[PDB]
Amino acid sequence: SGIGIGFITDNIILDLQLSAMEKTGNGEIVSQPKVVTSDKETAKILKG
Amino acid sequence: RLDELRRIVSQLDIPVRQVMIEARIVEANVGYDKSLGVRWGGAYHKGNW
Repeated sequence: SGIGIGFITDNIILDLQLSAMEKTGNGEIVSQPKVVTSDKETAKILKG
Repeated sequence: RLDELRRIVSQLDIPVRQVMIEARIVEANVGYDKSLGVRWGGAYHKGNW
């Protein structure tokens, strides 16, 4: 993701890195099955 | 009894009614997907995201 490097080598070797990651995810799932059934009777809808 | 049974016969010997049943399945799929990957890489001064 994100990195910042600062390095000295000649006088001293000092490597200083900052590594940062930010993740945002939004997921919406809307599923609607509609079934017409007779009164007092079982009915089913299946998808899969 | 013969005549009554004959009448019942007349009622029973009735053509069975056929019906044409048409059930149709409709499937619609609409998909829009966009992905953007933005990249900034330099190893010259070690700055790369």
